[PDB]
Amino acid sequence: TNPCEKHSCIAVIDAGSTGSRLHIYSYDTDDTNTPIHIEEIWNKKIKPGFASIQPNSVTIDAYLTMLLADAPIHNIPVYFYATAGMRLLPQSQQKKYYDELDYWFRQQSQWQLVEAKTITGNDEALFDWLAVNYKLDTLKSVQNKSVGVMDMGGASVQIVFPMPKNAEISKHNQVELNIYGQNINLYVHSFLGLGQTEMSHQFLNSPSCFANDYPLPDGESGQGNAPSCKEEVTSLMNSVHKVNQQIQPLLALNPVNEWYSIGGISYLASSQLFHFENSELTNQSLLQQGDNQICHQQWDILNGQYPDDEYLYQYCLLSSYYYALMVDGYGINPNQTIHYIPPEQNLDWTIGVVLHRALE
Amino acid sequence: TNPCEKHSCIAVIDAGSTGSRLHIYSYDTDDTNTPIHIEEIWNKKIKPGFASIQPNSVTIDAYLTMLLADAPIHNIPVYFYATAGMRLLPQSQQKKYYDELDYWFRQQSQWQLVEAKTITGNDEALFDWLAVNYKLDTLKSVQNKSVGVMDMGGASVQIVFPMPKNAEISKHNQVELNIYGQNINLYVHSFLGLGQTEMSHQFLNSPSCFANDYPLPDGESGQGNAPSCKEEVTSLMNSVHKVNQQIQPLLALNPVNEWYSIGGISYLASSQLFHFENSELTNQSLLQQGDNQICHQQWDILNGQYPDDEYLYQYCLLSSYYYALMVDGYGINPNQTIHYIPPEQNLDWTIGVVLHRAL
Ligand SMILES: O=c1ccn([C@@H]2O[C@H](COP(=O)(O)OP(=O)(O)NP(=O)(O)O)[C@@H](O)[C@H]2O)c(=O)[nH]1
Ligand SMILES: O=c1ccn([C@@H]2O[C@H](COP(=O)(O)OP(=O)(O)NP(=O)(O)O)[C@@H](O)[C@H]2O)c(=O)[nH]1
Ligand SMILES: [Cl-]
Ligand SMILES: [Cl-]
Ligand SMILES: [Cl-]
Ligand SMILES: [Mg+2]
Ligand SMILES: [Mg+2]
Repeated sequence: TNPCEKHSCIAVIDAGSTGSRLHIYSYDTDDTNTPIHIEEIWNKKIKPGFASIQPNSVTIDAYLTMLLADAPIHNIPVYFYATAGMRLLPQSQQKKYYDELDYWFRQQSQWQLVEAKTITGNDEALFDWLAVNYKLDTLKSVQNKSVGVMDMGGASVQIVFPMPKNAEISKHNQVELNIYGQNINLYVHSFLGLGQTEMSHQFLNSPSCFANDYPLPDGESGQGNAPSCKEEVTSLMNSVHKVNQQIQPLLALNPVNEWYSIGGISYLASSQLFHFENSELTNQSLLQQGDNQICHQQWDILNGQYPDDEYLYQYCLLSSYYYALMVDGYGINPNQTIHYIPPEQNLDWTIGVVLHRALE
Repeated sequence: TNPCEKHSCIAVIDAGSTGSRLHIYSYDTDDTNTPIHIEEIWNKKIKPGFASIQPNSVTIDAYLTMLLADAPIHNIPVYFYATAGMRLLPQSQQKKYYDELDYWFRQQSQWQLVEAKTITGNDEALFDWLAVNYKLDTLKSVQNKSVGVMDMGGASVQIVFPMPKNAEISKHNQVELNIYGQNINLYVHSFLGLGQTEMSHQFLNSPSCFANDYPLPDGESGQGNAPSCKEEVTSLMNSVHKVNQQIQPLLALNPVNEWYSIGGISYLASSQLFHFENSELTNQSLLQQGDNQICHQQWDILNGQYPDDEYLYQYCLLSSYYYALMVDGYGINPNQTIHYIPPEQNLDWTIGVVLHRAL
């Protein structure tokens, strides 16, 4: 069956720093003119990130072909929204990618490209919050409790939580959201360069951040120690990006009742090396487990034991970095529960585009 | 017509983080078979960096074909040496690139691949110093003054200068070489992640680092202020990387009389926006000129005044960064002369390979 003959469908592509994800969503619309019954009918994920590849015709064609060709329905509107991988590039370079992408869509007749563009980290943060709250079913009715969302990406990280309008804070970090007939005010922030790829490029020669005897590029050996690695990463969070000074005073005044994390942290928390129950973690436990299971283990043995985890070599660093970000940066308690969403649910920010077509 | 019929020839590829450069050099050798009379007989530069492309046989074949095919001579030894762009990747990912590259070279019968590898930052630094001193004609005789070299690349930066052999400092950052009958002892260091591209990814939403009204990725506006941007970059140099604690004590004990800078800084210093005499800058003058002529300008207007410069938008950040690195990191006096080499001279570290493989 094609659901799109009886329900509205659109395609939304998350063109993220590490890869692109096509989603086709079916949905209906209610009397407030808001989508309801949003269902993902198709997903395809490819690597590497769109902004990583040579912006020539042959390369872009192979990539877009790989992403789209085998989709079960093509005669629908397409939203191509890139995030921090593209925001790392000069605007003149991004234009080369979008001109090639526009050309590609012009050479076929089925997909109807509505928009292709780089969205800001603040737009991405809004979509992050909408996507999680749609899955929680907390959008249709006014909530008594405060839901905070973090998106732990490769090139940027987002934090977003309810906060009344504040005249002392940049208009860019505040959004007023009207959805299902309710008004929601949110604080949004994205930290470009603090996603896990970009952050890691500052610590590749830090022995404390790699498993024992991991070969660092400078010829020294890993000698993992999560608390020590964490203190190194905290200097990038706070001395450089001032995460603490920006975020902590706001969260102190606008406490969050429930935290949800999406993005790459869900793959780490779900890996064989870790144990968490109920799809939730705490920072204390994530740092301890990373320390015990990776930082203080022998690299060759670990590499041979988990030959499928192409991210394994960074697990000591990532466990340390997530703690630095959430605890030292955002000021979240080490023993505070953080919910994460199984990666197999495909929950990125793209549901937020279905719900909310404007950009700020 | 045929420069390799009467001279030895070698190809050296700098597979750098932002692009690859094929050099073919002709040379003679002296009584010890050390190269002399090194002349660049071919240069070709392509983008992007090898370590950024998809590591499959079709992509790699196109990239190597673009880099190599039109070279005027092919039946010579080739070194393919990658630097910090490849160092950013774990060995498992690098292996995919070198296995494909090894296959591509086995498939043809003109080029004579000697080595394709990621060189260490310390070897890169050693080649940086040899290349510059070869061109200054300072290697033939024992210098009564210290020449220091900085290579300001895209993913790492190197610093290298004379330091007598000692038991105070780790053997890891000390190199000894014998060339043209003299013994030379150097301190070498490379800082991965502090090259310009990697550093810049931490400051793209910093208004102080861009011209007024430049559109930052987050939607805010540039509001350039080089001293402010410089203090931001300094926090990365010293609070995170501890450049100052690693380098300053050693330069205090081993002062450098003349500094030479290579890598991407030469393009910045050579641009139309800056006025330096005698192909030398000072850090204070670089910061002041970037502050006045880019940071404090209205971006749309400045971009229209200099419309053929795709790199201009980053000059407020880069002038701030270089001051942060050299002055706040290395401890160089802000008024000390730093020589730069005109970019048309194609002076990267590759002449160091020609020299060192014969030692
Ligand atoms: O199978 C996987 C796939 C990804 N990962 C991790 O997820 C990270 C990518 O997280 P993500 O997909 O949320 O980031 P992204 O590509 O959307 N990046 P951004 O949102 O554009 O910044 C990787 O860097 C790696 O750490 C795994 O551990 N295992
Ligand atoms: O024509 C050019 C080419 C490059 N550039 C600048 O030089 C920078 C690259 O400097 P480089 O060649 O020394 O770096 P690299 O590729 O060798 N990097 P690494 O040495 O591998 O770390 C670019 O990022 C760009 O800012 C120009 O300004 N003009
Ligand atoms: Cl290194
Ligand atoms: Cl590519
Ligand atoms: Cl942003
Ligand atoms: Mg993402
Ligand atoms: Mg270089």
